[PDB]
Amino acid sequence: KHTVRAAGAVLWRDAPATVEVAVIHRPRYDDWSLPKGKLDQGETEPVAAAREIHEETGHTAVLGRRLGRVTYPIPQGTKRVWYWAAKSTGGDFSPNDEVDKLVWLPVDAAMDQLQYPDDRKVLRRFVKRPVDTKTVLVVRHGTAGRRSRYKGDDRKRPLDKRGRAQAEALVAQLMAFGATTLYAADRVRCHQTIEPLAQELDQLIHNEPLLTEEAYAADHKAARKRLLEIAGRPGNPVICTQGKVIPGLIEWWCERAKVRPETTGNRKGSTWVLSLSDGELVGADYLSPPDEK
Ligand SMILES: Nc1ncnc2c1ncn2[C@@H]1O[C@H](COP(=O)(O)OP(=O)(O)OP(=O)(O)O)[C@@H](O)[C@H]1O
Ligand SMILES: Nc1ncnc2c1ncn2[C@@H]1O[C@H](COP(=O)(O)OP(=O)(O)OP(=O)(O)O)[C@@H](O)[C@H]1O
Ligand SMILES: [Mg+2]
Repeated sequence: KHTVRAAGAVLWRDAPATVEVAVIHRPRYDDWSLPKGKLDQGETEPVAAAREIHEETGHTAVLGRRLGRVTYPIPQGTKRVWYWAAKSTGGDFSPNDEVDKLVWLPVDAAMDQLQYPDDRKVLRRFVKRPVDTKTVLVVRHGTAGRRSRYKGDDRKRPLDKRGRAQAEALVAQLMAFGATTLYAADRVRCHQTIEPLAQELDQLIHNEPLLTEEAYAADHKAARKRLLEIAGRPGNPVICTQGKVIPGLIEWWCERAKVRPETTGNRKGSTWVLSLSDGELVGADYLSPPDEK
């Protein structure tokens, strides 16, 4: 009944399924499995997955597509593990008492090495779609108090204390996907959400008047074409906008690409990870706000 939250990865490298994936052995359990671990206080699942990859395998990585959820019973209640595809960006494994072996295997061989049926289902998802993906990160701005009850939008209303903390927490989450470039709708609260990331990257935030609530309602087509324009540029863009805009854009793109999101939501501080392969949408993964389950 109590849930223990964890995250892990299919860590891959170049040798389509030409790639090799990492499978680890743990002496405590005598098991062969995918790297994973429990979320620390304040972490979200992507942050934990990236950290655990580095701690268990020695590799840095960039997360891509989400690969589903595993649950199993434990004395504490239920363990829940979300998985990501993760491209290695280098490193070296050193055997130790917690993880004593790491093998790099083609997917078919890794399938045989993995002992847990639900790890094998994660690996089957991994191979269903391309893995060398670029990433568009669509973020609903953080909490920013409430609009006045007179009909309309407020341009300058800032994040509240909670929302500032969400913005700070988003840095590690968005970095986990290799965010490179920053865009925000023409509202203060949208810029403030990604300001911490902007400081981390030392990047400017490109202002997007076409992506506000009012602009989307006046001209949804221009908003859609702007999203595609941004997505088409080199790098992995973060686009921070508003609640009336995101569901429509995501639904539209998923529908025309025939992509099924495994989770849905639209909470302030949430992120949609849109995975692209040669311009085609291949994944749409809704991440909860950093301070919500
Ligand atoms: N995918 C799985 N399906 C079913 N049982 C599993 C799975 N992974 C591990 N187990 C079992 O559950 C028990 C706890 O293993 P688990 O990997 O959750 O422990 P842990 O030490 O808390 O690891 P972690 O730090 O990776 O979260 C072990 O006996 C293990 O064999
Ligand atoms: N005065 C208002 N006029 C029009 N819509 C409103 C008004 N107040 C609330 N809403 C609706 O409620 C939603 C949430 O409003 P709230 O004031 O909680 O947050 P918000 O910071 O404005 O959110 P967002 O920028 O994502 O729209 C809005 O997206 C809008 O749909
Ligand atoms: Mg572990």
